[PDB]
Parts: sequence; structure tokens; C-alpha cells
Amino acid sequence: GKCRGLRTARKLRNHRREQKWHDKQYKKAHLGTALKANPFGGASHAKGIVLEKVGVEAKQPNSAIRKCVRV
Amino acid sequence: RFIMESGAKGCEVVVSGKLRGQRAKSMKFVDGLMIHSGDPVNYYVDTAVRHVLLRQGVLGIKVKIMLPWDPSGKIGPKKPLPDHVSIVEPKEEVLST
Amino acid sequence: RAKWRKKRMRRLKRKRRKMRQRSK
Amino acid sequence: GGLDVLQMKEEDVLKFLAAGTHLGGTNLDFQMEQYVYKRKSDGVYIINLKKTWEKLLLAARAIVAIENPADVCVISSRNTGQRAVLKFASATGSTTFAGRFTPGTFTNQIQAAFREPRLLIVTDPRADHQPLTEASYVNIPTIALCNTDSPLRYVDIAIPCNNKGPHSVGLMWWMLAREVLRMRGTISREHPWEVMPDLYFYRDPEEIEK
Amino acid sequence: KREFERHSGSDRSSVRSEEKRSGSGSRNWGSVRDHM
Amino acid sequence: VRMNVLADALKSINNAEKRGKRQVLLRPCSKVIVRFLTVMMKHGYIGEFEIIDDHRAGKIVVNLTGRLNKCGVISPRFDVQLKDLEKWQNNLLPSRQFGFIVLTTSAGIMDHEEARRKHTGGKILGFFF
Amino acid sequence: MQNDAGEFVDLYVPRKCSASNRIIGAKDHASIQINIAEVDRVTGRFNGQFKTYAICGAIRRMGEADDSLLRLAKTDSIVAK
Amino acid sequence: VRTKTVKKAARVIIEKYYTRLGNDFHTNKRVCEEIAIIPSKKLRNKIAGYVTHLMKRIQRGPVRGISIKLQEEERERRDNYVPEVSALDQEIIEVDTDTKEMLKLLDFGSLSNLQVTQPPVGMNFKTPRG
Amino acid sequence: TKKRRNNGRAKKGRGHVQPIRCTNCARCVPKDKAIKKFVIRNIVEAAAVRDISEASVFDSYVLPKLYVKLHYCVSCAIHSKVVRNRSREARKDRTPPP
Amino acid sequence: KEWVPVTKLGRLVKDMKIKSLEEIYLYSLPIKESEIIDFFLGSALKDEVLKIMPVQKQTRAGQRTRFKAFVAIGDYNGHVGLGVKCSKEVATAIRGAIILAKLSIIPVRRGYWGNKIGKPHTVPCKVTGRCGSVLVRLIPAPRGTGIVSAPVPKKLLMMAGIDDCYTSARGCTATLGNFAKATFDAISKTYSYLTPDLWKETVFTKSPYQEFTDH
RNA sequence: GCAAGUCUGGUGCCAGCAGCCGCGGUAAUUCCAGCUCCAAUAGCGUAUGCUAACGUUGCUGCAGUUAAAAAGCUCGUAGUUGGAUCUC
RNA sequence: CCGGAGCGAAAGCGUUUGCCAAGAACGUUUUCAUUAAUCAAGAACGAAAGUCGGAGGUUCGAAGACGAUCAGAUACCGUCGUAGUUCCGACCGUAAACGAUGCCGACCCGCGAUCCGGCGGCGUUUGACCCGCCGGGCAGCGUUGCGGGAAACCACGAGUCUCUGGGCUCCGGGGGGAGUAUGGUUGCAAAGCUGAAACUUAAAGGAAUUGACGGAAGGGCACCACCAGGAGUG
Ligand SMILES: [Zn+2]
Repeated sequence: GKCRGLRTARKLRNHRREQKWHDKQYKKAHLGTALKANPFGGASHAKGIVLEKVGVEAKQPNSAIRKCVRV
Repeated sequence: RFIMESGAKGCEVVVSGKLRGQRAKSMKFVDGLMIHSGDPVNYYVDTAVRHVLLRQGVLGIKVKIMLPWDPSGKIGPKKPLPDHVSIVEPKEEVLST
Repeated sequence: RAKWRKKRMRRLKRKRRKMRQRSK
Repeated sequence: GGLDVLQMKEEDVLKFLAAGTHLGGTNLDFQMEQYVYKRKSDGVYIINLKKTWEKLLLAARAIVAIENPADVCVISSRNTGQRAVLKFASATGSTTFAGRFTPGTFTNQIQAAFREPRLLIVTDPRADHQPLTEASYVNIPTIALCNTDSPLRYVDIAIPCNNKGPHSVGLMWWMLAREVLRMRGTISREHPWEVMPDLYFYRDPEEIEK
Repeated sequence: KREFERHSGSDRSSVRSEEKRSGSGSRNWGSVRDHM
Repeated sequence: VRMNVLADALKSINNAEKRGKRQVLLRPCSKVIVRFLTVMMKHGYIGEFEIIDDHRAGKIVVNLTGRLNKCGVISPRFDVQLKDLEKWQNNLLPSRQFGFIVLTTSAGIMDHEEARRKHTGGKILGFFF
Repeated sequence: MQNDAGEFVDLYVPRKCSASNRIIGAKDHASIQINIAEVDRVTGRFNGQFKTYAICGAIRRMGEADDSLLRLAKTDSIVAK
Repeated sequence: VRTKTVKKAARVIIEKYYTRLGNDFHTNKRVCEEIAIIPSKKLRNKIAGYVTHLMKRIQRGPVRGISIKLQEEERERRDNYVPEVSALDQEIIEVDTDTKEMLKLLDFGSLSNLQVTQPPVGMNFKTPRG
Repeated sequence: TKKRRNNGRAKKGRGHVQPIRCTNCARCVPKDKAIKKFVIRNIVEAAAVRDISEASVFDSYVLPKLYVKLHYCVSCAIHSKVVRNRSREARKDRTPPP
Repeated sequence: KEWVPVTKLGRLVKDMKIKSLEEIYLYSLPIKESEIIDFFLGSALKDEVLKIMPVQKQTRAGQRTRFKAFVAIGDYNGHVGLGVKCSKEVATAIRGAIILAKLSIIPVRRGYWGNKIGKPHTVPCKVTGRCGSVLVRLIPAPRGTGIVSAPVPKKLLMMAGIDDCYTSARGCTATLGNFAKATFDAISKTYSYLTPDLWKETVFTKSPYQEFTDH
């Protein structure tokens, strides 16, 4: 269980800080990965140049052609 | 409710599509001593099958009303059900001696 | 089966060390 | 009853010894350990007859507190107390279920055999567990002739006695019927009751014809 | 004939009955009909 | 081992109360327990109690009046100032109308209302309501 | 409960158990309010006076309903010690 | 094997009419046709067939389904039976040594109708385990 | 979900028991989990006790018995109809069938 | 159309022998007839269907769809009831649940936050209900805060007469069947929590069964 | 979900809608439009961070039999936590 | 013999006898007087399999050979059989290593058995047995559990947590990728410990209910089934 000692503020502060890295939402925003791999690099929008016009098909059970662009 | 208010035995009103795959809604409303087999099914319950055509198709109306037991009356049959044996009360004979 | 998937990974990373130790 | 006139006399304790009201089997409930005097050498627990008399009058006080005698329900499921509770109901004026207690008699209001008394009296808490459990769903108190190995799950006035045994149970129903009538204006308490305790004794069909 | 008759069948058809809006629409009933 | 004997005292009282008992025996006796049971008794939560004095820690047998809902301790025994006392009342007490928080101040072991009148803070022992 | 001006605002004051001081709830169907009649000192007959005792369902289901009434009778001098 | 409709109607006949029915199928069929209005003729014979079968049981003893006033009066008479002497009114009562100590603690331990019975040595009141 | 409180065996306060082998399949089954069946039957079945009695050279000779200790695994005991499945509440009865 | 009581409790309330409904709650008498409920509270008693949850039973030929009806009824001061009825048709399920919701109408004790002025506006203490996995804690609140709670339990708290509350639910509150029953359970403990103002010795009175025994 | 059309025409698992569940398989309340209606309003939608939602980081305040989970077990220092008792 | 019995920290432990050291419980009006509880990085022990060096090698038996079976059968079955299986020394430190439930302490239901120590009681048998009590231990039933929980179920608590706090260690954060890559470290090796990310996904899963199904068990019923047969049909 938890240590309720009056001098356990160091043990609690160190335990909570370590267990926060097992959180998927926390480890994603406090590491080099998931930001270096992010093509936008942490921006809202981005400009680009259209390369091709590819159409990806929708997954099941849908059936359509999604009009996409290779930018 | 009209049959229950005017009458004694229950009835059954089935107004929907019976056999279908999209209209397959039975919507059966059965209550009140409904007989389905045997010979007395003739003179104790009368069935009425009518049709109502609408914009989306045609619907059927199956109504099975059961008549109460009325002796020598046009309200119901003058014969009892075979599954009924009514016994009269014993004679109160206090004059024993 | 889960015990055979573990057996394949053991035999998979065992040959990975072979092709990695031979390049040094 | 803590007075002087409410003390059992010599003729009462002689009937308890003759019937076997003090014999309480071999097992003991932890709720009945205050009513037992001492265990014998053959495992039989002796029930204190003085404490039985105090719980008997305490039971008779609750019965007289019921204004309408019909509001008292006397249930006995075993054959040993069938005719005992019938004579008890006639001597006092209460209701009775001498046969088999139909489940839902106290709870299912639309049922034909529906009866809501004000005070339930059962013979054996274990054998009559269904009337006791059903009476818990309503506010029906309980007076039970509890043996040593008898649970007090829903017992409000436990009468320590030998509930099993024809002469034993028949005497308890006769003792309670007399004390309830003595507390009313029916018995003078000086002349012994005309009803004999043998009227409440269950007889096997083999001994009736003889 | 067929060796396994209890099968799917067509692409837009199935062995069991299925609706396009699960009862709702203008040609079938089966939608929310609780408080009527 | 047996640490915080005040917790084992109030846990025994809280349990025996829910079981419907009339008397509860506390194995270890302490002046902190007696000062705690006196505050509970001055407000009409427990009756009288005999401090059984053997030549050891001692035992206590407390009478129960059926008026107590739950009595417990605060294990870390934090230091409560006169400003932070209001925060502890909202979390521990079930209502602003009853319930008390027994504190330990320089003026002695007392409840939270008396600490407000004497204008002094300290450490928190527990609560009862 | 009062309204700080002498106005009792509780719509009904429930019965507390005579054995454990527990509030007998409105839906505690196992609860029992048994009356025990008082007898006369000289003749021991029923006069019209009785004593009321309320036992909640928990105490009654637990099995301590007869012991509580026994102790309550000894307190009110109903049964001998 | 009869059904519930004939089983039920056959028992009510005996409960209401008992001084008229007999042990012969043809005689019971006549009285059943006279008082009871049965639609079918075959069903009427089925009721009279089971009514006569219950007569052999009633003449042999009581039954749990039918309660006639000729067998209830016998039960009401034997229930009110009172012997000449009480079974509890004995001249000699044998009690053990432990129960004698209980009466001694009471305010009446000296009674002439008491025989102190000495229990036998050894405590073998339990059943062998296994 | 846990099907049995005793885990289908009889081991309380121990870590390992000696595994025995079954009779009709020779499978290593623990000693406490095995379904034992002590069969005590005469060497001569009832269909031949009369013929042996007529051919006996003695006057009063009681025929011997054949004490066989059988250990069945759970797989073979159920297949041989030695034990069967029971209701969820009828599984708790440990008394052997009379 | 006329009410014919079947229990002795209904005969007393029909012959004007029992004055207030509190006498029924005072002696823990079971209310088995729904006509006794609207006899005292029938003037101002407003129900509301919380949710019609269709349940299905897999059979040999298909699914037998049945419809529940969680009906919350109350007089908006001191009385609230909750009833669940699962029938085949939605119309008969709603009518059946209103009958059960009336039979389950319980008293609601209300207290004060700090000072005591006027009438009780919130719960007297912190009561907590429990049903399945969702538990709801009813905490007292100041005079003009209103019911600070989810839309589902707010209907029960408004129909009970509670004006102010600070609720904090935990568990699968998406299950309305257990969320409503847990909120109704938290209100059941308002008149079962012993407080210092209820420490006076209980003075007993003749029960309606005893006061009108011969009648 | 979430206040607001079993409306009309067009398309026919196409084009498109959809945060999520889904919708479109020739009679679509979900697509493309007309009409109508709803919400906020000189504002409003979207994208990415951040906070409350989240008692899904739990000191207050979470969990670890079977859903993710107590080291195979024991010893052992730092660390944490430690019976009663002195003027009432 | 052998048990829902004992012992051990676990793993584990069953022929007789002897030797060596150790241990729990009980008994005590003996002694010390807080010396304690739980414990990072450390350390001992640690089934089976496996590795190294010797001894040994009866049975069994990975691999392998062969004979069947089958559409195929390198499987299930059968006949032979290597490493192993046993012992000694030294490594590996892994299991469904499980009560899938850490350790210490307090309060908390009842009943009957069981093992050990102690105490008391009435006889029987030459200590054994019978009836109670106390402490400790492996468990069980009734709890329809005063309570807990999503149930199943739990009184070796999984009870005394919204009425939330006795002390402390380890440890979980949707499912996959993945116990993978890389780095460190240990090992003769096999591998152990430590251990991600890109990317992918709207479910995965727990308990219970109803139905369907079973080459699961029990109990029953018809020539649209069969046995015994009559007519055939193909
Ligand atoms: Zn086998």
C-alpha cells in the first residue's frame, strides 16, 4: 500500500514521478519520440507541394475511394 | 378494449405483416381465453380476415373474437365447452326425521 | 499456442545474433 | 412474572419432569446457553425449568396484550403439535395453521389463503422456518418453543423446552393456554384447570383405536 | 445445388434479416417507439 | 508490530458499536486514549469507563450508548494550523451541525471547537460523529 | 431537528431500537414493536397497562431479539432475575 | 389415465353428495347424470368411472383430497379423547442426579415423587466417526 | 473462473506430492488428485463359484479375494464412467454413493 | 373503479382511521396496495419515465424483446419513489412501474447547511448510496446552490424536495438502471442516520393496528 | 450522444457523410440540393497545444483471487515507522 | 499403510537403524529491558529441463530408424533406440515456482472434527481409550455471511475504504508492436536481469444469463429411424 509517514514526501514524490511514465498520454508529450516522428513538428498547420493524386480505399465494411493527395 | 367492454371472452387482433424479412413484424395482441384447436373452435370463436391497402403496401387484419356462453341466445353459443363440468350445489335437507 | 510463439522468438533472435556477430 | 402469585407450584414442576420438558438433546445453540442448567454425562442438556416459566409468562403477557385474540397465529408443521395447537386456538380464540404453511400466506395479498396476524407462535423454529422467514417480510413478532439445538434467527420470545416429544410439546401448549386464560378474567388461578394436559398430546394412529 | 446451403449468398444480401437504419425509415417500423 | 495504539482503540470502538455491543475492552491503555475518550464522553457519545490498572500498560472497558456512528484516527497526525482547520472539518466531518475533530494543542487534547475559542492549533488525532 | 426558532421541521420522528438505539427505518419490515402486558400485584390479572419495546430487523435477524427483550423485561421488573 | 378435468369434477361430486352415490359404476353414472350437467356422454362416464374408484379408497380409509363429514366426525371425536388418568400423573418419577441438583437450587427440592436415578459410568453418547 | 475450492485435489499445507501412474493409460497423476477405487472381489466370479465348489477337494473352503488398488486419472475415470459430472451445487457432496 | 382494500392496512386508511402517511412510516408497515399511496399524496404527485431499456432473451427462434421502465415519482417535498417493471409492451410496462414506484415512496429527511433559517433545503449529512458498482454521495450544500448533479439523479433529488446538494458519483454511471437505484438508495438513509438531535428517548404510541383492533 | 423534418428532388456501397457508433446495397430522417427548423450571435467553424472532465497518476483519493497487476522464497543495511510510563 | 494428515522460508520431503547440528509449538512467578516492524543497491536457497568434468547406465525415453493408420501423418498407436533419467563437483536462477491472494499488528460469527504441547475429570484396558478446557497449526461446514464485491465467490477475509488514513516493500495504467530492437550487465553456452520506439488498433478482456451446438453423461419417444420381414426401387 501507500506509505503514510510524515517524512515520506520524498518517497511519494519519487514514486509518482516514475509511475507517470507508464502513462501512454504522458510519455508521448514528454519525450523526443512522437515529436521527431511527427511530420508537423508540433505545429498546427503546414504548407506543402502536391506530388501525386492517390486514392486510398475505405476500410470494411465501407466501400468507397477516398480522394487523397501525396504532399 | 371494445371487445372486453362489450362481451365476456377475450379476443386477438393481429394487424401487421406476418411473413417477411423487412415487414417481419408479427405484432400479436392475444388475451382472454383464446382457443386454437379442436372442434369447438368453430362455434365459439369466429375469425375475420380483411385487407387494408396503404401508400406503403397492404396490411392484413386477423381478428379472433370468442363469444360467451349464452343459453338459447344469439349473443353466444347455446352449448358449453367440452372441458367444463358444472356441478349443482348439494340439497339442503334439514328435515331428516 | 503462446509457448511456441515464445519458442520462435527465441529461435528468431538467436539467428539475429549469428548474422550480427559475423559482421564484426 | 416476578410477583409471588406468578411462581410455579409443585404440581407444575412435576408435570415437566414427567413429560421430559428439561431434556434438551445433545447439541446446544450459542443463543440458548443461558437457558441450559448443566450438561449430563450422556450428553443431554438439562433445561432450566425456572427460566422456562419466566419466558412462558413473558410469552403469555404478549398474547394478552393483543386485543383481538384472532390476531394471534399458531403454526405447527410437524405432526407432534398438530392437535396441540388446535386445542390451543379453541381454548383462547386465536387462528392456526395445523397443516402445511403455504408460502406467500403472509406476503401474497391476492392469494385466497391470505391472513395477516399480529403475533406469530410457532412450535419448532427449524421445522417452521418457512413461516418464520415469511413473517420477517412483515412486522409479525415471534414466540417459539425453542429447544437447545434450535436457531433463534427470527425468534423474539424463545421458550426453552423440549419441543420434540409428544408429551413434552403438548404440555407446553397446555401451560401457555392456562397462563393466557389466567391472566384474563376466565380462570380463578386457585382451582386447577379442568382441561387435562392429555388433550394436547399427539397420538399415533396405532394407539388411537386402543 | 449446393453443399452448404446455410451460407451468406450475395454481397449485399445475408442469411439473416438486416435493416438499413435498424427499423427507422419510411418503409419499416422498429425505431424508438417507447413513449407513445 | 503494535504502532499507534490510539488507532487500535478507536477501531475496536467503531467495530463493537456496529455489532450492537454495550461494552468494549481496549487492550492498551494510554493517557492519549483517556483524553480522547473524555472528549467523546463530554459530548454524549460514550458512557463511563473503568481504567483497569494492572502493573502494565493497562486495559480500559468503555460503555457504549449507541449514539456513535464512527470513530477513527488520522494516522500521519498532521500539524493543523488555525487557518487550515476549516479544511479538515469539511473532509472528515459528515456535517457542519455535528461531529468533532479531536486536536492536540499546547493547552491539551481537545476538539476543534475549543481550539477556535482558545485560538490555538496543533496536531490532529482523529474524529468522531 | 428544529429551525432555530422552536419549529420542529422533521415530518416524522422514527422509533429508535430499544436494544441498540438504532433508527428503525420506514422500510425495515423485519422490525418488531411488541407489547408486554402488566399484571396486578395482588391477583396477577390483566388490567390494561402494557410496556412497548421496539427491536429493529438487524438485531432480530442476528438472533439477539429474545435476549434484548429478556434484559428489557428485567429492567422494567417484568421477569424475575 | 384420466386428466385434470375429470379428476377435479370427480372429487367435487363426493364432497357435495355422499349419501346418494354407491359402489357400482352404473348406479353412480345415473346419479351423476341427474345432478351434474355434463356435455359429453363419454366424459360423463369418465367422471363416474373415477368416482366409483375413489369409493374403494374412501371405504378403506381417509383421503387427502376429499373431506366428508362422516370421516371428519370420527377425527373430531378421537381428537377430543381424554383418558381416565393423566399420563403425567404418575406415582413414582425417576430423575437423574444432575436434575436433582437443579431442583435443589429452586425453592422446592424435597419431593416424595422423585427417585434419584444414578447415571451409568462412562461417556459414550457420541457416534463413532468414520 | 475458479471451479473448485480444493482445486480438484486434496493438498492443504504442502508444496509437492509423489506422482503416481494411472492404470489404463499410465499417466503421471498426483497421489492426492488421483481418483482411487479399491475393488475387493473374489478370484472366482459368481458364475463359476458353484463349479469350483463341486470340484473342491475340501469340505468347507472359503474362496479367496482379489484386492486390487486402482488409480484413475481424471481423463480415464470420466471415460470409464467411474465418476460423472454433477450440478454446480451437487458437486460439493463428498459422501460416496451407497 | 371503486377501491376495495384487501389488506387490513388499506381498510384503516379507507375508513379515515389513519390520518397521515407518516404513521405508516413510523411503524415500518408494509404498503402492499398502491391506492394507499395516492390516498395521501395523490394531489401533488408527478412521475417521470427515466429510460425505456429494451432487454432481449435469446431463444430457439429469435430474441424475445422486453421493455423496462424506470419511473421516478415524488411529491417534490419529502417523498420520492422509484419503480422498475419489465413487460413485453412499453405501455403496460410504464403503467406497471408507476404502481411499483408509488409503493416504494419513502420519506426524505432534509437538514441545514450551517445556520437554520426557514425550512430544510439540503440533506442533513453526507449520505452515500450503493447499487451494483455505481455509488453516489449526497453532500449538503449552501442555501442557493441548487442540485449540482448529473441529469439522471437530479430528477430524483428534485422530486424528493432536496434543493441543494454536492453529489460525487463513482462507477459505471452510464448504467441508468443502477445509477437511479443508487441515488434512490442514498435518499433512503436520510431517515436512518442517527444524529445528535435524535438522541431523545423514544416515546412510543399505539400503532394503528392496535388502536383500531376491533374495527 | 446533443437543442433541431417517417418532408421533397437527385445519387445507388458510386460520389460523398461521419470526432465516436455509423450512413450510402434504387422508397437515404445521416450524402448532393430546395423548403423548414435548431443553437450561439457580430460573431462562428476547424487544426494543434493546455485545463477541467479523469477517483483513467488517486497526498486528500485508485488498484494488484479470476479483467493489466504481490518479486519463487528468505535474510539484510540506508529509508520509512515504532508499546506503556514523570503535576493530575 | 498414506489421510483435504505432519514438517520446511520456499523449492521440496515416506524402508530400518545410528550419528551431527538445527526448529516450531507448548510450559515458566527464569533472564535482558525496546534490543522492534517492513525494508532500495546487495546476499543465501531455489522443481523439471539444459551445460561442464568424472563414475554409472536396470527401466523409461527427446532425437532417429522402422512398422501401422490416413488423402497425406516427419503425429496420435506399436516395435527397437541416442542424449538424458541415477550419483559426485561446479554453473544456469527458470515454472500454471498458484491460495493465480506480499509481510507485521488490532478489532470481527457460530459449530463440530483434526495434529502438537499443557491442564482437569469417571470409568474401561496393559501408556491406549472416553469427556471438557487453553495455546499454536493444516483445513471444513453452516453462514443464505451484521459486512465486502462486477459476479463467481471470500471468516487460511477478498470483512472493519466516500462513515475513504495502523506500519512498510514490490508492483498495474486500453489492446498489439514486445519481453521485441538497442545499450548496459551476468553466463562455457543455452539464456537471465534491465528494456524502449516508430508504427498499428476500438476494442481486447472479467463474471454471469438465455439459446444453439458437442465424436460429453443420464433419462425417454415415432417404421418420414432401426432390429426381425414383406414389396420394391436403383
Ligand atoms: Zn488414465
